[PDB]
Amino acid sequence: TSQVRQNYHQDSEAAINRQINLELYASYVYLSMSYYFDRDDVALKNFAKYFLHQSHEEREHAEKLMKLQNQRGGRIFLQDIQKPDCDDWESGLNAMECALHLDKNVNQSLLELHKLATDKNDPHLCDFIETHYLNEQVKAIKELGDHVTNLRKMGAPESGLAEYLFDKHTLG
Amino acid sequence: TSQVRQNYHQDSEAAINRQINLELYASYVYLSMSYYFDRDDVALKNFAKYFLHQSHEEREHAEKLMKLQNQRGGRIFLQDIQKPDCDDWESGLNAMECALHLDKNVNQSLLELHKLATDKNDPHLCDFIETHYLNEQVKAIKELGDHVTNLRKMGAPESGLAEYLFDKHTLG
Amino acid sequence: TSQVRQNYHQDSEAAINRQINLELYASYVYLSMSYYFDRDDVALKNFAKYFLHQSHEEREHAEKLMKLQNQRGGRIFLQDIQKPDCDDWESGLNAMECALHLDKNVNQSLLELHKLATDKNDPHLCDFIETHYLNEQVKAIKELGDHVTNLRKMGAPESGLAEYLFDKHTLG
Amino acid sequence: TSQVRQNYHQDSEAAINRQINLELYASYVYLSMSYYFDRDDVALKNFAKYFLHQSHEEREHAEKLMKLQNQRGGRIFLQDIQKPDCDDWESGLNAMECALHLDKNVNQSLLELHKLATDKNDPHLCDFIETHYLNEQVKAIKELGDHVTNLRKMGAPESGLAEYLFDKHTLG
Amino acid sequence: TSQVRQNYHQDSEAAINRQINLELYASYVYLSMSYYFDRDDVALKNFAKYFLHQSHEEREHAEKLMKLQNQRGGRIFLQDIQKPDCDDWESGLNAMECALHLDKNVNQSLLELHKLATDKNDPHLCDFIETHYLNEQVKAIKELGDHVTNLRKMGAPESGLAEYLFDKHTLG
Amino acid sequence: TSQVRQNYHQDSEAAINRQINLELYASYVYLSMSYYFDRDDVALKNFAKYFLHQSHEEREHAEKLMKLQNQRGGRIFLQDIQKPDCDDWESGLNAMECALHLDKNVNQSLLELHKLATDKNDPHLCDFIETHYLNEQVKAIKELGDHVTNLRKMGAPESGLAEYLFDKHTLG
Ligand SMILES: [Ca+2]
Ligand SMILES: [Ca+2]
Ligand SMILES: [Zn+2]
Ligand SMILES: [Zn+2]
Ligand SMILES: [Zn+2]
Ligand SMILES: [Zn+2]
Ligand SMILES: [Zn+2]
Ligand SMILES: [Zn+2]
Ligand SMILES: [Zn+2]
Ligand SMILES: [Zn+2]
Ligand SMILES: [Zn+2]
Ligand SMILES: [Zn+2]
Ligand SMILES: [Zn+2]
Ligand SMILES: [Zn+2]
Ligand SMILES: [Zn+2]
Ligand SMILES: [Zn+2]
Ligand SMILES: [Zn+2]
Ligand SMILES: [Zn+2]
Ligand SMILES: [Zn+2]
Ligand SMILES: [Zn+2]
Ligand SMILES: [Zn+2]
Ligand SMILES: [Zn+2]
Ligand SMILES: [Zn+2]
Ligand SMILES: [Zn+2]
Ligand SMILES: [Zn+2]
Ligand SMILES: [Zn+2]
Ligand SMILES: [Zn+2]
Ligand SMILES: [Zn+2]
Ligand SMILES: [Zn+2]
Ligand SMILES: [Zn+2]
Ligand SMILES: [Zn+2]
Ligand SMILES: [Zn+2]
Ligand SMILES: [Zn+2]
Ligand SMILES: [Zn+2]
Ligand SMILES: [Zn+2]
Ligand SMILES: [Zn+2]
Ligand SMILES: [Zn+2]
Ligand SMILES: [Zn+2]
Ligand SMILES: [Zn+2]
Repeated sequence: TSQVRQNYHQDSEAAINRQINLELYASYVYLSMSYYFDRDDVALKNFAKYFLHQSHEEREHAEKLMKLQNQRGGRIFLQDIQKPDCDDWESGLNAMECALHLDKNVNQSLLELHKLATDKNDPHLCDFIETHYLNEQVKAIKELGDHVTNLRKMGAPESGLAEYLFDKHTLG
Repeated sequence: TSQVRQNYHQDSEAAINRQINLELYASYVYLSMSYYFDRDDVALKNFAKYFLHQSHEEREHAEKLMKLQNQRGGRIFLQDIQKPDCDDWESGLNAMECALHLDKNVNQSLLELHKLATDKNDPHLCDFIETHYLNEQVKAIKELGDHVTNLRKMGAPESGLAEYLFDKHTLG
Repeated sequence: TSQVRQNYHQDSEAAINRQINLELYASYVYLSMSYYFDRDDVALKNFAKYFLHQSHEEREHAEKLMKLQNQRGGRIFLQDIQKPDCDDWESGLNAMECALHLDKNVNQSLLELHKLATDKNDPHLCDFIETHYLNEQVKAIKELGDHVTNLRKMGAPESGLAEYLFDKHTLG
Repeated sequence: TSQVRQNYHQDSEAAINRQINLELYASYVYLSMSYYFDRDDVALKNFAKYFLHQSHEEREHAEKLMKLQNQRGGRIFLQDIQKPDCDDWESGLNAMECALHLDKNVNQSLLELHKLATDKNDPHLCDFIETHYLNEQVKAIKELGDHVTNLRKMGAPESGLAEYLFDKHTLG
Repeated sequence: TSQVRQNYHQDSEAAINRQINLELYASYVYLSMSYYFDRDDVALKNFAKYFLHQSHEEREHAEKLMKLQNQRGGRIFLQDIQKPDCDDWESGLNAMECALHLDKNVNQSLLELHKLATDKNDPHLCDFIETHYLNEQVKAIKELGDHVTNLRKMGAPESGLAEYLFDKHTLG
Repeated sequence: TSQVRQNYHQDSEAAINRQINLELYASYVYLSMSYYFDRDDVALKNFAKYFLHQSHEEREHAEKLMKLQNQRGGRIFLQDIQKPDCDDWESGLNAMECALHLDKNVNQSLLELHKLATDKNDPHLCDFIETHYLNEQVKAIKELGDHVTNLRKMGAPESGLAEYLFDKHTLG
């Protein structure tokens, strides 16, 4: 036991390690999606830049959780970062839909981490999750839903015109 | 009777109080319309910003009428601000059409206030309505008609492409 | 059900809609109080500016709750904004006392919204209420109590000298 | 009972008064430690400046809790500030170890204040403790542990070379 | 005995330790007085800021005496800082009167420290007390007497108008 | 087959996909090493920053290879990123030694990619590997060897003084 460890349940330490993996995984999904749109037969550069930015943000969230684990005197245990479910993401709309589903899955996990923070009477961890994770996750989910809606209303994915215009006018 | 009251008919005082309510009401309609377009399943951010700006302008018109009531020595009597007729505004085109109908209704009321100013030989009130209300109301009505026309010519509301492009290129 | 809705109880959605109305109502009370002090037979311009600023802040709080409702995938349902209880606010001291009572009522409602957030295990909503509402409400309540106390210690409301000097030296 | 008091348990008011004392006490410990290192026979000026800065920060935390007590309508009751346990702090390493133990004791007390905030359904107090106290306390504890570790790894306290170099390279 | 100790009587070392405590005590009195005026039922913000500034100055005087003790090779021995005599300071005038009585008590003690400096033929200590303490103490005493006089001439404490105006026009 | 694919062997496409994985893996090793040194019981902040910078650089090298794969009309196939061999890196010296061994392994793989570029008469790929990878890999290897040597000459790992001073004077 760390000299700094105080009020930090073994279960919370483990939950943080699982969330770190999940953030790295989301980072990897977004990186895959980014370079899918960089393919010559897809060629949507702002979709590509958009998901590359999300990939970097996720990796930074993983790092912030690593920082928190060490601040509390927990021990970081890293796991493999699983390859994404898809190599080929089909369309702008489908990738945005997958991103939305991914981000709701990460949120659910973050909500479970918070419930555990409650259960274990760990208000530091509760504020950490609340301040740095829950609202950003809600804003990202809202933004991704906004994007899915526009793309669908614009006629994506059948309309490659729709995705091209959304790439320029929303993601540019 | 106020120490400042001069040439200010009881009927005009009451008409100003009704116009104040009507401006607050228009402010409320535009606020409702604004956040309709901020929904994740509508997601037209410039329609949302556009109507939020109109909402603020109406509230400021209400305040200017309150100022005028007190300048003339009338007494402000406020009434409930009725909720808008719709919670769901359907489309960009429909909201613009509703706004146009709303603004022509506010104008009619302002014209009636002016007729009453004439009837009561109140040139201060007549100039107030003329300078600060009638031309702005005419410009807003013209702008809203311009918008309705474009949206219709672009294929709105069936074309969600049309509303999306109008949101970017006119309201952005 | 919204594509973005996650961990958002029906009861919380409804509580947010009631809080939106209550913020618009507070905005309306402060607007009424503002223009009361703008009357020629009251004539306290800094009391008027003070309450006009509070009116604008409340309206902005309503808007932020509307934003939150949409972020979480709830549906905004607006209600009439009731006219304030008074048309005539009597004095600086009485208006400040009414404001203090109003702000403690809004706070109670916000505390109930937070209890419901707890009950429903909704930490996003809990942080929202905590970060953006509870402390500002506490600071406003403290400021209003500070004002009521000074006015009373200065001899308000019997002393119109007291209100005049407080208008200049505190609210100016 | 204060005109501003709302949702503020007698037990919470008393807990805040105990935390105020504990912050003033920590301020006093750090001040004592500061001037120990300013002695001619110790002479570690950056250890001295470091603890003087911590002393000032604690006093500022006490003041912020006093502010909070008054904001909520509680009544401040001050107690003697006890002299620190030691007049002579032995070494850089020992003072850092004592500081770490002190800061974990203050944290435990802050965690108990938060539990009480939970028990009493006082979310304003809960956010106050969370935002302004719990994370700063965690960062300070982490920093102090980092320092203790370096000093020990460097051969402190037997090595006066170690403390001298740490004073220059970490605390300078 | 310190390698730097020269011409420094045991009695002077002890007198400095008693003066350090007395400065910390004055700091504590002024802090208590400060937050008394920050109460919602007192609400004199410039009285509060005024005494907070005095509290900080006293603490800095304590620190300067600690510095001097170490410069001369004396050993700092800290004692409890006693809680102030009052929790409730009654009025602006009464707090200023208490401050004046406090500052004359600190001065008397400083004069006794100087007499002892004379008795012990310690001109360094004599100049220290003279340059850094005696004139500042005289100016503070004069300022506090000036304040007490104005407040009394203005009708304080019965006139809460008087304290309110003095707070704005002298302490602001 | 891509419309842009020219002179790009199936074996080279696959080799690029293996190198992408290996760069992501190196990024992960360096991230693990970074947060090891951020632990309270290790506490070498410049070792931590150093390896965090290397982690970011590797991830950027992976991204540049993804870019190249798409430029040539190859198809990106991502694989799991394996967790590093160690959770606990022991010391500054040991981590630097592991980094050096890692970087020589990545280099060997890059040399094999280049041999394959030669074998397949792919001069674009050969220049890519040469310009953007081989010299940077050589400089990194040289720098890591320089670090290992200093740490060993300084008495690391037995001397925690040595690692502490190297952290300040070389990595700071
Ligand atoms: Ca919070
Ligand atoms: Ca002199
Ligand atoms: Zn994330
Ligand atoms: Zn990073
Ligand atoms: Zn796998
Ligand atoms: Zn995310
Ligand atoms: Zn919490
Ligand atoms: Zn929580
Ligand atoms: Zn209008
Ligand atoms: Zn306004
Ligand atoms: Zn109605
Ligand atoms: Zn209008
Ligand atoms: Zn006219
Ligand atoms: Zn006319
Ligand atoms: Zn509000
Ligand atoms: Zn607004
Ligand atoms: Zn009504
Ligand atoms: Zn309010
Ligand atoms: Zn919470
Ligand atoms: Zn809560
Ligand atoms: Zn503290
Ligand atoms: Zn301070
Ligand atoms: Zn004691
Ligand atoms: Zn502390
Ligand atoms: Zn809470
Ligand atoms: Zn809490
Ligand atoms: Zn050095
Ligand atoms: Zn003093
Ligand atoms: Zn100081
Ligand atoms: Zn005592
Ligand atoms: Zn003094
Ligand atoms: Zn002398
Ligand atoms: Zn002398
Ligand atoms: Zn590399
Ligand atoms: Zn990148
Ligand atoms: Zn594995
Ligand atoms: Zn490398
Ligand atoms: Zn070549
Ligand atoms: Zn070659």
